[PDB]
Amino acid sequence: GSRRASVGSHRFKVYNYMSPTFCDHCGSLLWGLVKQGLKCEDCGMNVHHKCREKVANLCEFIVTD
Amino acid sequence: GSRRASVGSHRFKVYNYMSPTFCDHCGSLLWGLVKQGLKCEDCGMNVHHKCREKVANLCEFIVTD
Ligand SMILES: [Zn+2]
Ligand SMILES: [Zn+2]
Ligand SMILES: [Zn+2]
Ligand SMILES: [Zn+2]
Repeated sequence: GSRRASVGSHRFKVYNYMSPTFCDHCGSLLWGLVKQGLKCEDCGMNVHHKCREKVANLCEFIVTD
Repeated sequence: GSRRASVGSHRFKVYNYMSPTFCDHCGSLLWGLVKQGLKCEDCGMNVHHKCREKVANLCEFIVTD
């Protein structure tokens, strides 16, 4: 037996955060009131623009739907 | 880059084939006119009852939605 997972590479898009949000890579605040970072459209990971190139491309999540 | 795949184990359910259909494992006809075998609800693999025991559990398909 195994979980069903969606497995691919991240699909980051510039995101406008409405609440103070931290970088899931480095832990620092996503500064600004708009376009503060990128959110993966698939798994929800949030990263600074500068951290996009520091994260592994692997993007997985468990599918419950 | 990479494709995105849905990955898990097969989820077979007895299926009523409306046209002559073959076992995706062994190649022999799924005999009869109803409940001839099982179809994986995730990837569509068709198997005889007896072949359910023989196939690898791995179930993957490319997501195009
Ligand atoms: Zn992702
Ligand atoms: Zn960061
Ligand atoms: Zn399957
Ligand atoms: Zn068979």
